[PDB]
Amino acid sequence: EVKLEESGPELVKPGASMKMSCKASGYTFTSYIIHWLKQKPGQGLEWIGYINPYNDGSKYNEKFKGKATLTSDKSSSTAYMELSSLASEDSAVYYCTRNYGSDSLDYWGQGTTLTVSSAKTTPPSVYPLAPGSATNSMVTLGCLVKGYFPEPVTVTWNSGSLSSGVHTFPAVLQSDLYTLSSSVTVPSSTWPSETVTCNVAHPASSTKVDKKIVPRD
Amino acid sequence: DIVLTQTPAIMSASLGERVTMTCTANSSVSSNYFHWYQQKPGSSPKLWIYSTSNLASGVPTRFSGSGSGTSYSLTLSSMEAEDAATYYCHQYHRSPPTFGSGTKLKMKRADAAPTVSIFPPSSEQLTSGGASVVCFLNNFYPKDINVKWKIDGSERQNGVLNSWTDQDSKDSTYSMSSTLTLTKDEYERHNSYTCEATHKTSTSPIVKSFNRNEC
Ligand SMILES: *[C@@H]1O[C@H](CO[C@@H]2O[C@@H](C)[C@@H](O)[C@@H](O)[C@@H]2O)[C@@H](O)[C@H](O)[C@H]1NC(C)=O
Ligand SMILES: [K+]
Repeated sequence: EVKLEESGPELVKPGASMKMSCKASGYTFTSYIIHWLKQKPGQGLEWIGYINPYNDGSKYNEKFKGKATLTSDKSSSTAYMELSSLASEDSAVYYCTRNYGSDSLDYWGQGTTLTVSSAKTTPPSVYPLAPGSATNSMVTLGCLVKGYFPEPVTVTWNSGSLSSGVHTFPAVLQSDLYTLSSSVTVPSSTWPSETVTCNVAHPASSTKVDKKIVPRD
Repeated sequence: DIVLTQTPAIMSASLGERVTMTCTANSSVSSNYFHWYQQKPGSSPKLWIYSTSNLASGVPTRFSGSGSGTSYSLTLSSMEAEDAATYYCHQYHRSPPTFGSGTKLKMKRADAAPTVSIFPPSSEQLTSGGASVVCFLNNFYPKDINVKWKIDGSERQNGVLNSWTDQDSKDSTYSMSSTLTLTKDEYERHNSYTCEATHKTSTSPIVKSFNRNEC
């Protein structure tokens, strides 16, 4: 199986640089060009450049030829992109992707979320959302994920959720801290009987949270 | 950097309907180096069509592509639920390769009223000196909705964060979260917190309230 595995999310300060990686496996690394692209939230894709790991040659979007440097390490089958002298508008998801026949992009990395900001990396506070003491055949519960920076966070539930019963809302930024929420709708015979837990990961701070939804006493 | 303009930018289709979207290039591009991608929220793009009209591995046969010169199209013979996504065109006739702004294809479905749920601040949050009241408005259609917060009968507008999911993979409805955040001191000066939803499915708001004296 062909896989492109990108490095994790990072926060970088304005004026500094970032280097991210794209680890290739399952095929002959040196036989295929790898492209690097940028995608801002709610925008299309912008091409930065490519690396040819066969001859170490890289080609650049003229816009990026100063800022970007693409390299590869044959020893580890890994391509890298360095972006220098960063500013807030370099904040985006960056993809590596393999050049296939007629220069279509067939396999893609999962994306690396880069945030450029003066703010501090902060882990999330996670709070249980349980109904107020005031039930239907279904009950909605949730968790509120507050006070973290940067993106992303992931939320996974342990629950008896029904069809279309799990909703995790895109985060909203306010004052250098994100708020995210997630709801789960479960049959009322399953809770508080069976344990329901909201599992939050924040890779940028190397933290997780396993929050149990306890009924209000 | 050859500009590619995709139209329409946004469109909706009911199940079973034919859908065509176009991509117009500002310069001629060889059909051998024109490709399409599909992207769903939170996921990487997927190669969808290569060299104008060849389907990528796993792409349903209801899709096709055509074009030459500056005018290209992706056609879907029968709209299905899993086809709601953003579609991007791509030219590699010249360096740098460029991509379209996207056509976001949505699924039309029957109107659905929001199911509203309200939650008080957790005891855990109350130790932080903040207090959030959360309102979920789940599984509604269409997307158009207005949410109002009332604190002891008066509208509250400050400290409200709203977020919407994109169409649910299974039932194609939207959901929304509304979080009112106050200081703990401000939170404890009021009794009742009400989230009120106005949606086309009801002439009356769909509302839920929490009061501090009941809990
Ligand atoms: C690219 O094209 C955009 C749309 O213009 C229309 O389509 C192009 C291909 C021409 O046929 C033009 O006469 C049409 O009105 C423009 O809005 C845009 O400015 C163009 N961009 C550049 C950089 O030239
Ligand atoms: K726990």
